[PDB]
Amino acid sequence: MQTAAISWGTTPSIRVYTANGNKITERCYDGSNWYTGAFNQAGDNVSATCWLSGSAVHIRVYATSGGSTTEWCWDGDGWTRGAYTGL
Amino acid sequence: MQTAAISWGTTPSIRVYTANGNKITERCYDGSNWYTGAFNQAGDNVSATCWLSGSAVHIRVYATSGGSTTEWCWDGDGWTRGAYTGL
Amino acid sequence: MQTAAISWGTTPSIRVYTANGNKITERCYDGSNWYTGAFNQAGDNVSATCWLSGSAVHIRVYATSGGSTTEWCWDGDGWTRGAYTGL
Ligand SMILES: C[C@@H]1O[C@H]2Oc3ccc(CC(=O)NCCCO)cc3S[C@H]2[C@H](O)[C@@H]1O
Ligand SMILES: C[C@@H]1O[C@H]2Oc3ccc(CC(=O)NCCCO)cc3S[C@H]2[C@H](O)[C@@H]1O
Repeated sequence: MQTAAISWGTTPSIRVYTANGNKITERCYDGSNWYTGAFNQAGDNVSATCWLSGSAVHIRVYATSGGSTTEWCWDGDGWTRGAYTGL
Repeated sequence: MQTAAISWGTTPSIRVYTANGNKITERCYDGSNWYTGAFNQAGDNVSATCWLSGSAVHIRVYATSGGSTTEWCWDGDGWTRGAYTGL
Repeated sequence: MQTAAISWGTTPSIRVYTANGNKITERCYDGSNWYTGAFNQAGDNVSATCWLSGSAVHIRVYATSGGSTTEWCWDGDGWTRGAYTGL
């Protein structure tokens, strides 16, 4: 089982991505309880990065299954596929 | 052997967590020598994130042993168990 | 195959490091196309962190081959070795 972690803001918000048995899922903290997020994509390995534009968070999740990495994007309104390609 | 890296400030401070044979340990840089930090917990996989409240650092380490992730918290005065749970 | 991701600035810039078959490479984004960066070092495991000095980026990549981690540094003038040692 393999994790990636990100955080942002003053609360802060935390997102932990877990790769287990070719599935990546998301646990979320926003200052109250941990909860399961919307992110569900295939992968045996994950890494993640985020930034703020004002108060709006932007997340990029790099999901790898075998020899292929797909980027998944949060920009305020659902997970969308990004334009990232490997070597 | 697997690592996680975080940094903060402009010095910078860096922490590198290393999972080796089910033990996670911490190496630290604050502007002079690398040194062994107080973090010592079980795990074969590690991720970490951090934030600053003014000058005070807050670190969260996600230590995974098998199919269980535990969150470890630095808030200025020792490593404490965090409230994180998985799915 | 294993990745590490970092980002900085408002654009933002992103760097994704991929460990594949004991080789770590780098895919870069700066606001248009994804492109291949200069990073090329050995490892089966990678972590990375970055910070700004003003708006100029400093990157540290932790490349692990078997039992030992080597730090690689970007400070604006090519990839250089760092002084990191383990336990
Ligand atoms: C932050 C960086 O972004 C990218 O920027 C450059 C800049 C220069 C070069 C050429 C070179 O090596 N000359 C520099 C010094 C030679 O003494 C390549 C890259 S690619 C990629 C870097 O790897 C790294 O991510
Ligand atoms: C943030 C840091 O950036 C770099 O900083 C320095 C500074 C001084 C030296 C030479 C020295 O005086 N002692 C190092 C010999 C210890 O055995 C080397 C480095 S490399 C790299 C650091 O590791 C770390 O990333």
